[PDB]
Amino acid sequence: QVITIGKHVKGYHYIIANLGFTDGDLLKIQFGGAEVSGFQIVDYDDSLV
Amino acid sequence: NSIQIGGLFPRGADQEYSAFRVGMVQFSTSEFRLTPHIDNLEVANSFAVTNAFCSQFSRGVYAIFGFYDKKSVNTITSFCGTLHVSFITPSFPTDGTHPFVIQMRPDLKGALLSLIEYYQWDKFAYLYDSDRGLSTLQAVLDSAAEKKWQVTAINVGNINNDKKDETYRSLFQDLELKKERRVILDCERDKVNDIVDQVITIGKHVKGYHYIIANLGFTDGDLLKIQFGGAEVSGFQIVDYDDSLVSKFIERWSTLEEKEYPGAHTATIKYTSALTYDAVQVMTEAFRNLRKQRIEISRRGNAGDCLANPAVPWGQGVEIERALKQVQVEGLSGNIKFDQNGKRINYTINIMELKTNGPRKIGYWSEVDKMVLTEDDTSGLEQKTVVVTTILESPYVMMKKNHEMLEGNERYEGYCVDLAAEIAKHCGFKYKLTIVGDGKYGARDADTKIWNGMVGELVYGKADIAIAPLTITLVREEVIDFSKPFMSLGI
Amino acid sequence: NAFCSQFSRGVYAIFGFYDKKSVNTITSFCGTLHVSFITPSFPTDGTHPFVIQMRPDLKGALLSLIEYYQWDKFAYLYDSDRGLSTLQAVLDSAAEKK
Ligand SMILES: NS(=O)(=O)c1cc2c(cc1Cl)N[C@H]([C@H]1C[C@H]3C=C[C@@H]1C3)NS2(=O)=O
Repeated sequence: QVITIGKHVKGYHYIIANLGFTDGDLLKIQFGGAEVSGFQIVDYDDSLV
Repeated sequence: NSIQIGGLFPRGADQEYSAFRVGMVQFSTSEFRLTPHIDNLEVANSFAVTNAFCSQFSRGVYAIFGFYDKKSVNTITSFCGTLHVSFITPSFPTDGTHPFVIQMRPDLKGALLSLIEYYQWDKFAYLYDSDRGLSTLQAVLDSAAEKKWQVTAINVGNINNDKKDETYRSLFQDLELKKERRVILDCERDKVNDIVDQVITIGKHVKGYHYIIANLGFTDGDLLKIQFGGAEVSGFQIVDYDDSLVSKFIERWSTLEEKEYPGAHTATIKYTSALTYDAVQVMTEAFRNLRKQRIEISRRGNAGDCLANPAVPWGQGVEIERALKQVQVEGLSGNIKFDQNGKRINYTINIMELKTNGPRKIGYWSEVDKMVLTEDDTSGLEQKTVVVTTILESPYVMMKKNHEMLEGNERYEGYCVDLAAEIAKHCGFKYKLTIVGDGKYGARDADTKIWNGMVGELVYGKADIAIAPLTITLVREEVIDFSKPFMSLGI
Repeated sequence: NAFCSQFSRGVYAIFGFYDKKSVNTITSFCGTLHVSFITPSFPTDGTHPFVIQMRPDLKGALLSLIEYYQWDKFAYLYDSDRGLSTLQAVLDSAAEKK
């Protein structure tokens, strides 16, 4: 609904309060201009991961 | 009289062929019937167009209806101007005046020039598609040179699919270099639905941008995407849903089964299918009028090779085309008239602007008449030019010597005129400068309390504000209010 | 008529000129019938098979000459009969080099 009403340009700023930050959709507002930060506890770089 | 005709249809024009099948039995059969041999073949390969044309001429039909592409318009004109076979089409209108071609689509170009001159632009970008041709591109550059416009035209149509997510990003970021604001799109509906989605991904539909769609089915494409954006989107319609026969066809069209006619069980319809429907009306009016004048179209022999050396045609087809150019009925586009060549005149195009509730019209444009707005003034909130009363006093408010030539708020000059402009600049309202009638400052009446002058203009609700040399007293605070004092004085 | 007549004659190699209006007809016959066609006319736009063309391209040289003379603002008078590929070409460099 944000991406429909046009609130993801340069200037806005979003913080997601979850643990699976990349578990949701991020292809929508990737190219927007807004900046989006969040948290992870599952790091894909590691060996057993 | 089941009269042999020929039909050309692309592989994928299912809505158009279904609308033709509807219009086939929508009105016919008090008389002559039609014998349609349908060719569901391609249109890009002119060799395939040649094979289909010689096959239907080997059939020896009297008229052929169908589409053409820009790689085939020369072939169709070159064969029909030879063999005198009347050809009728809904596609893009031809460039040169060619004989034996009736073309169902109106002009767009004078309408689009009218729209740009109405919006009063000077500098814009023009994204075009090559495969629809370049006649509008040639037309806008002449008037851009004459009307001192600044056009950045960009070809976009040859871009492949597999890079079709980053090419548009590079394109609009190059448009960000000159900081573009005004875009005219000229594409097919598929390229429109592709480019709107990439705009709405990269975030270019806020308040500030402005888009003009150059098609005929302005609402035939998707508009739920950028309806709530902030950008403003305008386009053109030739199929108006308000009308009687239109809404009759809407109710007829919606109630049909999707399985029998694909793409039919919707609310709206394509303008191409609409012109395909009106084409049957024209084509049946033709053979109606030839039985009115009782002219026999007896071929009286077979046809043969299309490569006959030299081939010799038959001029009753010239009379067929002559009676075709005199057809004047009413249809989904409205009235129709033809020229001496087969091009359509006497049409009307509605100007359609997108709003929050949805699309709406603001005016029409005719074949000769320019843009006539329909005075749809739904602006419920107009900032009223507020009432400012004062009186002539030097150097507070003074006349100018050239007041008759000038107008209104320009006529007055002084300390108070300069002050009121500062107040309106800080407060953002509109104002009109007025004069008190009786020429007094104002006091109350004995025994009736009738405040005259500049007092009663504010007490009795006549005037709205008074920037003027007025003195704060005791007897004036009870009826009006004063700000903090701005200039001191004495007796 | 001429092309069908000479392929009925059984030609092994077709040569001739073309204008802007017959270019699709000849490339559409030659892509089907697989006959080698040779021309001095204007070059095409899309990569079509079986068409050899002696007239070289121009647009790179003309853009290089504009960059050498170091221009920004000019007029461009064109004729349509030879084609519009150069007109489509110089507008993109106008979009880039402002
Ligand atoms: N020197 S003068 O008469 O033109 C003049 C007189 C006045 C001015 C400003 C000027 Cl320039 N503003 C004051 C206001 C400022 C503040 C203090 C009182 C009022 C609030 N009122 S005033 O005393 O009426």
